[PDB]
Amino acid sequence: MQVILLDKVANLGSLGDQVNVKAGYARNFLVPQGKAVPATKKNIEFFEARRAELEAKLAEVLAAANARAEKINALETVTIASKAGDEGKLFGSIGTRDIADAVTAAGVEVAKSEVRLPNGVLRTTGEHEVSFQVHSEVFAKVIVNVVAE
Amino acid sequence: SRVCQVTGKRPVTGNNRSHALNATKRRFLPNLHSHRFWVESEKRFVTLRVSAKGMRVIDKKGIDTVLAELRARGEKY
Amino acid sequence: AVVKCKPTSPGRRHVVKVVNPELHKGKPFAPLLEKNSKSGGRNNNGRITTRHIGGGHKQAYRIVDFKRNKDGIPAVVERLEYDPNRSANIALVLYKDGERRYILAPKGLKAGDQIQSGVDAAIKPGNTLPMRNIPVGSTVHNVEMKPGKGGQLARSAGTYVQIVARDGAYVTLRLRSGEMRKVEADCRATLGEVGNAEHMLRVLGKAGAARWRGVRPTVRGTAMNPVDHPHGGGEGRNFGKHPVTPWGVQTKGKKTRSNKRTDKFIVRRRSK
Amino acid sequence: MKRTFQPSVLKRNRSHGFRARMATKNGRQVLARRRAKGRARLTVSK
RNA sequence: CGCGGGGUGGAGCAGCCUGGUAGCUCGUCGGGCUCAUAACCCGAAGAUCGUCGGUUCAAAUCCGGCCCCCGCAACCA
RNA sequence: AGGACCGAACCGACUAAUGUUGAAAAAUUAGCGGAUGACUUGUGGCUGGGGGUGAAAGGCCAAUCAAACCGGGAGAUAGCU
RNA sequence: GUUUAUUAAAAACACAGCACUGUGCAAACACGAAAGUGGACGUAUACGGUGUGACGCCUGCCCGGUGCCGGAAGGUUAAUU
RNA sequence: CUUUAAUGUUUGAUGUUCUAACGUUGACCCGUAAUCCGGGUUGCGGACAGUGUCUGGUGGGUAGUUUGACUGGGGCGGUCU
Repeated sequence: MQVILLDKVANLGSLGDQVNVKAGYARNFLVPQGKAVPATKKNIEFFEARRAELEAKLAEVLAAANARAEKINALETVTIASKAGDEGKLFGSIGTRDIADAVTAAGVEVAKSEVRLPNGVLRTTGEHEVSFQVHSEVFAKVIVNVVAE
Repeated sequence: SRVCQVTGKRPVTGNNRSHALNATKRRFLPNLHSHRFWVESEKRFVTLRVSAKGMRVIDKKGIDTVLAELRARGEKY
Repeated sequence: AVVKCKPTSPGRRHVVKVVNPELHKGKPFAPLLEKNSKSGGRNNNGRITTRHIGGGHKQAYRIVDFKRNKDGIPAVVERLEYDPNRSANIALVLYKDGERRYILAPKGLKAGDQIQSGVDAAIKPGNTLPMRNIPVGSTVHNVEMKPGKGGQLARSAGTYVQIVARDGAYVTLRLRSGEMRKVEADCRATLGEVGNAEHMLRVLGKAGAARWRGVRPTVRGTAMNPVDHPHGGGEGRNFGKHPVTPWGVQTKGKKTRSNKRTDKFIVRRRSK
Repeated sequence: MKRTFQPSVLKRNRSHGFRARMATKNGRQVLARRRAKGRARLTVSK
């Protein structure tokens, strides 16, 4: 494995890689977010020539994970439109896995697919506590507010 | 499949001769990580079958050329 | 109900059958009944692979529900039936949200009672609820492996897998064999046990009955040959080792998991 | 004691056909080897 | 299959480490005691110290084989 | 009523007399047992040789089974006849 | 009930019950390169496999060795740095 | 030098932990009024089951081979200079 690694959160703390690696952070985290550069070792000297022009542009393309860590561990009051079955509960023949899913036909794509639940979420309209991925390595409580849909 | 989509491969001929010194066939295989990669201008995942050491080829060449040859072929379901 | 026989024929002397109050003539219409393609042990490759299963009278029995997840509305009942492969009774159930199915009986169900699927309101019995709100001292049936699947464990006449912790992101439950598993706390299950707990008074006593329930008779290993049981064949019934399975392992032991994904939830095991 | 051969040619035709057999490699190798030999039939099944 | 601690008169112990020195309790035999049996006490024989060899002026003890308990090797590109 | 019984057609074959270079690669006559049941069974379908399949005898795979067949390796090899 | 078709029809084999164990379901298990499908759409009162064989009375002593289950204080140990 | 904390620094191990790889006979819409298949979303396990390479334990379940002459024929026995 020989790549040019380009991220500035979670565990990476370089804006280049010029030698080989025992760990593929490429095709793992950085290629799911369009924020890596490829290498043949034919071009690493060249990359470091190109970097003086490039890096101030490139620094924002490697800001996609930064975004997520920054804007969600902040204190937040998340407004969610949610729906209630006929027993008045948001859980009649719904349960946990439909009370979240809604992006099925309309919207754009979203960065989420798992959250361990140490509490019950999305219970009824009002405030409730929701313990979540403030970043994809870092678990901490956000506040939710549920409104009618 | 053991055929990677960035290099041609075969499971090769393979014997012991290393714990009884008598050459009896056991055969050798690749791994075949049936492995997803991402396409950002389509906001989706597409899948390329790589083997062990064959992933290391994709890393050293560039994913993008391989990823473009599947687009050049069309995705089919 | 059960019907137990006295000595009044050979082959009748001890035999027991489960009957019901609400009876029906023949096969019932097709909106509740569907060709289940039953194969008596035979697979997609043309071979009997499940051994000493099958034979006897044909089956085509309904698929039933085990998902049980409901909008909380009352229901009517039409007739109560016993199943030919499940060991419990199954109601024909007509929920007032217009639904029509067969459903497995919980701790209670009747012709004027509902099932919930609510998170904090299905807290009563016989109503399907997430496992957070069920005690460390309360039985449970309907236990589903991941949230929304519907139960796979404790689905038989009087069977339960009772909760022994509920604290943290998992629920800890004890198994009717000696094993202990975690199940995530947001999976749905139901307070109590399955109906027809009285099944255990079915003693049987006619061998043709397991033949038509699609279970074939199985033979002594010492009358098998050594490829089907290695402690077998020869003259005058051999002993001087213990009995054996033909999978290259014993029969009084050797733990086995071919696919090992079953062990990822199992945090403790059966002992001897 | 009991009949040791059945008369029904149905079970012969769908065992040993042409079309159903060409599709598979090893049945195609029948049709090849028989044809090259020079026989007035390749299937004995119509 | 190697390195070290342990392996007691017919039975069970004390002694045990550069070590020799056989001593206590039972069964036995003489004595003592009880009206007598009894256990219990004194004395005496028994000593193959797991079994074989080796080192040492001296081996139960230290050293090497083996069988048995325990600590370690339980594995090698 | 009955995996009760006696019993045809329908299915089987414990015994007995015979057959034994036969009428017939177990059948006959006659006693005999299942026949409302784990029975009898037509059509269509399916697994191919140390592999199936077996209420198990190490049974059954084209009146054959304790090991079905052919085209090639092949002039297999035989301290051998 | 089943029984070596065309030798045994039984004193062998089967069964409910009884003990033992694997298996928590995408099951153990079977077969197939594996996807896969049967098991079962049933799910430990269920399913595989073991010895024993409805029913009344029962099964005393004990793991030397054999395979297997499980637990713990902890020394090292392939592979590898 | 040794042990060794703080900690700079490369690599091996660990505890607790996440979803972001990977799985998904979890679930909902969608191609598609296709039980396939795939992606989207979202539930759940998870850097693990998995599988290759290596390698240690177990294992005739399975397959290819191997298992004396001499000798008053001689099994076994005894003997082989």
